[PDB]
Amino acid sequence: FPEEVLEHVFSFIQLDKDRNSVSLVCKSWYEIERWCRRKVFIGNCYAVSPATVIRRFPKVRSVELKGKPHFADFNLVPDGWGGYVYPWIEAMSSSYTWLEEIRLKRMVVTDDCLELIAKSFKNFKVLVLSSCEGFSTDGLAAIAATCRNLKELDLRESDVDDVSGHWLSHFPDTYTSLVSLNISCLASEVSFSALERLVTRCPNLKSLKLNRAVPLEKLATLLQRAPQLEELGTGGYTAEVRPDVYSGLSVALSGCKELRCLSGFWDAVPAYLPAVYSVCSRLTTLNLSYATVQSYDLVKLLCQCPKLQRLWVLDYIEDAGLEVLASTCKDLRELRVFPSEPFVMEPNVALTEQGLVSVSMGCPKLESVLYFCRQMTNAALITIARNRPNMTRFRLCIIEPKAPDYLTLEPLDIGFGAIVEHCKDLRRLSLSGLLTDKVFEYIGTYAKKMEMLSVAFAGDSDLGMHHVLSGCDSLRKLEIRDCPFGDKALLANASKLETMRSLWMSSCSVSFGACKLLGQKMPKLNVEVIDERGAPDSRPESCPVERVFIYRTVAGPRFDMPGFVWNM
Amino acid sequence: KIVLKSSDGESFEVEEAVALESQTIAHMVDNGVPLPNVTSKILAKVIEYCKRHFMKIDQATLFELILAANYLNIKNLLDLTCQTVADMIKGKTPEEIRTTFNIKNDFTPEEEEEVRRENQWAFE
Amino acid sequence: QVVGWPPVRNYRK
Ligand SMILES: O=P(O)(O)O[C@H]1[C@H](OP(=O)(O)O)[C@@H](OP(=O)(O)O)[C@H](OP(=O)(O)O)[C@@H](OP(=O)(O)O)[C@H]1OP(=O)(O)O
Ligand SMILES: O=C(O)Cc1c[nH]c2ccccc12
Repeated sequence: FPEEVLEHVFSFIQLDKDRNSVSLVCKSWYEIERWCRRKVFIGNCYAVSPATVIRRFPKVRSVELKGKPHFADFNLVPDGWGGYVYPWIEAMSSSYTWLEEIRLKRMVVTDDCLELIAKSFKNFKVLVLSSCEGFSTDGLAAIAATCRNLKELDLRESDVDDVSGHWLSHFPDTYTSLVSLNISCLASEVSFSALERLVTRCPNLKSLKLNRAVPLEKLATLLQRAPQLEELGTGGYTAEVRPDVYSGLSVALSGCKELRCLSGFWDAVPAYLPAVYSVCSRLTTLNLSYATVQSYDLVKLLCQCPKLQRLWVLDYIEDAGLEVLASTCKDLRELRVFPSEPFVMEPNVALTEQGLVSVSMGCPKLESVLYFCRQMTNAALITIARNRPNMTRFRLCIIEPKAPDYLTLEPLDIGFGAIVEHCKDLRRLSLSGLLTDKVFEYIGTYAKKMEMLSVAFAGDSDLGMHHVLSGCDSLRKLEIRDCPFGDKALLANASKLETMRSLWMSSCSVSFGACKLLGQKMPKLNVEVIDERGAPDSRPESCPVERVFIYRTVAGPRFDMPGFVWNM
Repeated sequence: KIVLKSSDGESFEVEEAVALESQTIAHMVDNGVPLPNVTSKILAKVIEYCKRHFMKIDQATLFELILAANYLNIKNLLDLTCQTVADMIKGKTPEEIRTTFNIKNDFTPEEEEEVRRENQWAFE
Repeated sequence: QVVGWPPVRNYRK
């Protein structure tokens, strides 16, 4: 075919995996594909250099980059480790001049990055900073002032330096293009007058997730200005209980006919929750993670949500609330039950294994679970696995490390074995409770589609990790803390590591000597020892490192390691 | 109102609005509009399409059809034919692709290893 | 007590 014809065929091919196969059919396709590829997804920012991406794919309009590993969320990655996006922005600034979208996760993003984005990318439309840190409201002010075509500013779970809420006032009066605004992580109060005018002049606004600083008494005002909203994150959800205030909120929310997703609810007062009831016949997503209201209050809401597909809730729901959920929400796909008091040992709520069993039995489309509880049985896990062979993500956190089945006192090996045995398309698993090498044997035998596994306080010996690396065909990320896994399984399965995004091991048994030898053996891996005790050389080769992070890369050793990171 | 002549020298008579679906004919637009790069078989098929405005055709016929849509600059036809070809690409390995399209791999093993590693490690 | 356990983003109080 003529090159224009082939470029046009490829315009209908947008999945990364398909673009990649295309680039490998012949030399001609390689060149044509690279020159009209529209988006790149870089799941590990250090797996490749900016120059390499920009040279290969010159016409990119959308970039997604991910930095720090998942365990950074749990304070296991010391500050300064890395993840700086500036070199990427700098490199793109002179090349990707038609650039439209930047989506970043766990990166360090500075005001200099944000200023360079504003001034470099005239067509800039989408900024998502997901669990990012290193910038302030001043950087946001630069985006607001300058990005005249901006459609999405989404700051989900980011840590922002809250210098001043004045940044939002920088959107000029001629700006009208906003579609999605998520400021839920911002501690500083924006000018409410500026927010009200912004919402009023942006008729394509579909998603508005506010910060806690917008008080419940002002919510109706904004909702009246945005009746087309599909997603709403409330601000503060507390006020003096008054008839006129409740009625105003009720009327405003009932005028929002397209609302499918509701979240926020900080400081929620039970007296004001019924105001959302009109909305909850059509709701598909409800996030009640921050509402500390009790089971019965949650049930009255949930009874009104027959179309619910995704629920995030505190363990205040309790077993009785989950039993009601199981009866009501037949389209439920995803349930996340978060701990109300994660740092207390004795239970503060009646949420046990029984709630998860109830939903597994009652919700035929339930395929994603994240569940925090204090007790579990093998019988429960076996019932779950048998009821829900369609499960694709199963994340179970028993609060006390190494807690056995509370009825039999046995490890939870057979229970998690049943999950991997019965749930053939399980892509994600996290384990907890008392676990021996046997569970890892089951995982290696049965979990052939598992891509991500998270493990803590589990196993007996290197045989455990060996079973996983040897048997888990689809494995992409393995992240382990505080397990008796060490040199033997790691080096015995070194080649497996070239088939994965990364392996994280902290507080395990891996010696500095094994890290050095692995680095020697596998020059296309970056084997990073992350250790705050000073030079690993200053200790015997046999001494375990605090952490090791290993990832395949085409770029070679990183140029930005802090003093406490060493590449082998 | 317009006569189109195929590369086989056979005349087709079509309503003006049908002929003007092709930007190439549009620009040329009368003893006949000669179309030296379009066969009668494939001009027949193109006309069917333009009159109606079907893909249950074989591989060769399909490839003659995209070339004609491109040459005649009929955008909606080009879209449909290109989507159909893309759909023969989606989900396939490079080996399955060049089997379907009869393309020879012209990479050295070393060239192809470098590209595959980069694709999977950096871009997926 | 254990660092980063349970695996949540909550402040300790
Ligand atoms: O495909 P990956 O690069 O391995 O990303 C996964 C994936 O998120 P993406 O939507 O970015 O692909 C998970 O989502 P699902 O495929 O299960 O829908 C997400 O899980 P969450 O639902 O909790 O957002 C998880 O994020 P996390 O590890 O923070 O749980 C994240 O992995 P990363 O940690 O590598 O971003
Ligand atoms: O998946 C989660 O977030 C919770 C969880 C359960 N077991 C875990 C082991 C290590 C890290 C996190 C988890």
